[PDB]
Amino acid sequence: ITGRPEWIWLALGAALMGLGALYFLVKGMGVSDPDAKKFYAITALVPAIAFTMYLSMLLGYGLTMVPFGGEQNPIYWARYADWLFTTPLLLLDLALLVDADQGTILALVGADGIMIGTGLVGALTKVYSYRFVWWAISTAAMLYILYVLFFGFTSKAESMRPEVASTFKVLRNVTVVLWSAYPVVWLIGSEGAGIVPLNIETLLFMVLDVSAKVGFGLILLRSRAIFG
Ligand SMILES: *C/C=C(C)/C=C/C=C(C)/C=C/C1=C(C)CCCC1(C)C
Ligand SMILES: CCCCCCCC/C=C\CCCCCCCC(=O)O
Ligand SMILES: CCCCCCCCCCCCCCCCCCCC
Ligand SMILES: CCCCCC
Ligand SMILES: CCCCCC
Ligand SMILES: CCCCCC
Ligand SMILES: [Ar]
Ligand SMILES: [Ar]
Ligand SMILES: [Ar]
Ligand SMILES: [Ar]
Ligand SMILES: [Ar]
Ligand SMILES: [Ar]
Ligand SMILES: [Ar]
Ligand SMILES: [Ar]
Ligand SMILES: [Ar]
Ligand SMILES: [Ar]
Ligand SMILES: [Ar]
Ligand SMILES: [Ar]
Ligand SMILES: [Ar]
Ligand SMILES: [Ar]
Ligand SMILES: [Ar]
Ligand SMILES: [Ar]
Ligand SMILES: [Ar]
Ligand SMILES: [Ar]
Ligand SMILES: [Ar]
Ligand SMILES: [Ar]
Ligand SMILES: [Ar]
Ligand SMILES: [Ar]
Ligand SMILES: [Ar]
Ligand SMILES: [Ar]
Ligand SMILES: [Ar]
Ligand SMILES: [Ar]
Ligand SMILES: [Ar]
Ligand SMILES: [Ar]
Ligand SMILES: [Ar]
Ligand SMILES: [Ar]
Ligand SMILES: [Ar]
Ligand SMILES: [Ar]
Ligand SMILES: [Ar]
Ligand SMILES: [Ar]
Ligand SMILES: [Ar]
Ligand SMILES: [Ar]
Ligand SMILES: [Ar]
Ligand SMILES: [Ar]
Ligand SMILES: [Ar]
Ligand SMILES: [Ar]
Ligand SMILES: [Ar]
Ligand SMILES: [Ar]
Ligand SMILES: [Ar]
Repeated sequence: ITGRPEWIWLALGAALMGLGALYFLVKGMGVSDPDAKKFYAITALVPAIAFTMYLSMLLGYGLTMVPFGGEQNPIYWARYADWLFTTPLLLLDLALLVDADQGTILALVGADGIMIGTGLVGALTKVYSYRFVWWAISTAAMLYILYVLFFGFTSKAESMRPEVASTFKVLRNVTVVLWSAYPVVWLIGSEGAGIVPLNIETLLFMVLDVSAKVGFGLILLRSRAIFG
């Protein structure tokens, strides 16, 4: 396990997620506003879940072998378990910031479930070509989410106080850039066409994940917009 080349990036991912979760909780000790406390709770829980799943993978859990394209391919399914919980919590941060209605929230959570679930089905698919049909459906669900965030949530944010619009657009921009990278990493890595080896795929997802959880969280929790 400790010899597998990806182990170094799983270990670092665990350390950075754990520290980010602790940082957000320590920062939240100085906060009593009820609205602000909801953002601190969501935003600390996200890297705490990722910490748990990075540690699981480092310790040899969350791994399966899938046959396709000639070979036995190691697939870390625990990555998809992390993202199944953490992606909707990050969307919930944005929904709470713009005061989205319950139906919009439901719709985003369902699309996010489609995105991550069809991702995992593709990752486990034993016929090389059908893997990419699942990837395309996953990617269309991502594009739907980003359309709702970029156009719908921006319109809602612009009807609110300027501090909300200002913070929402920065987070919106970060989300579009970072989320859009994931399907590309999947295509090039050991789960897709195998252009780069698993250790590089793991490093790329680790950087995206720390950016999309700790980076995103630092932007949100430093803002005045979270105070009611
Ligand atoms: C904390 C981690 C975050 C923000 C992770 C985001 C993950 C995605 C946007 C993943 C999307 C994928 C596709 C659109 C297609 C292929 C499979 C996925 C799941 C990697
Ligand atoms: C600039 C980033 C936009 C990201 C969100 C959209 C993701 C892709 C999904 C569907 C394409 C939508 C086309 C919208 C055209 C622009 C319309 C406008 O600016 O008013
Ligand atoms: C041969 C490989 C050389 C390894 C270089 C060492 C790199 C270690 C750190 C990589 C960066 C990991 C974290 C990046 C997150 C970026 C955004 C953080 C938001 C606060
Ligand atoms: C293919 C999904 C994009 C979203 C357009 C509303
Ligand atoms: C993405 C880095 C966070 C900085 C917040 C101003
Ligand atoms: C105003 C904060 C900018 C952060 C972008 C990474
Ligand atoms: Ar380590
Ligand atoms: Ar490490
Ligand atoms: Ar580490
Ligand atoms: Ar803490
Ligand atoms: Ar906690
Ligand atoms: Ar929470
Ligand atoms: Ar957790
Ligand atoms: Ar977890
Ligand atoms: Ar786990
Ligand atoms: Ar575990
Ligand atoms: Ar696991
Ligand atoms: Ar999943
Ligand atoms: Ar899963
Ligand atoms: Ar799990
Ligand atoms: Ar999880
Ligand atoms: Ar969870
Ligand atoms: Ar998000
Ligand atoms: Ar949401
Ligand atoms: Ar909205
Ligand atoms: Ar929606
Ligand atoms: Ar819904
Ligand atoms: Ar949606
Ligand atoms: Ar749902
Ligand atoms: Ar969807
Ligand atoms: Ar979900
Ligand atoms: Ar494809
Ligand atoms: Ar996929
Ligand atoms: Ar977005
Ligand atoms: Ar950005
Ligand atoms: Ar970004
Ligand atoms: Ar990126
Ligand atoms: Ar970036
Ligand atoms: Ar994309
Ligand atoms: Ar892209
Ligand atoms: Ar893509
Ligand atoms: Ar993945
Ligand atoms: Ar590729
Ligand atoms: Ar990976
Ligand atoms: Ar990256
Ligand atoms: Ar990287
Ligand atoms: Ar990044
Ligand atoms: Ar960020
Ligand atoms: Ar913070």
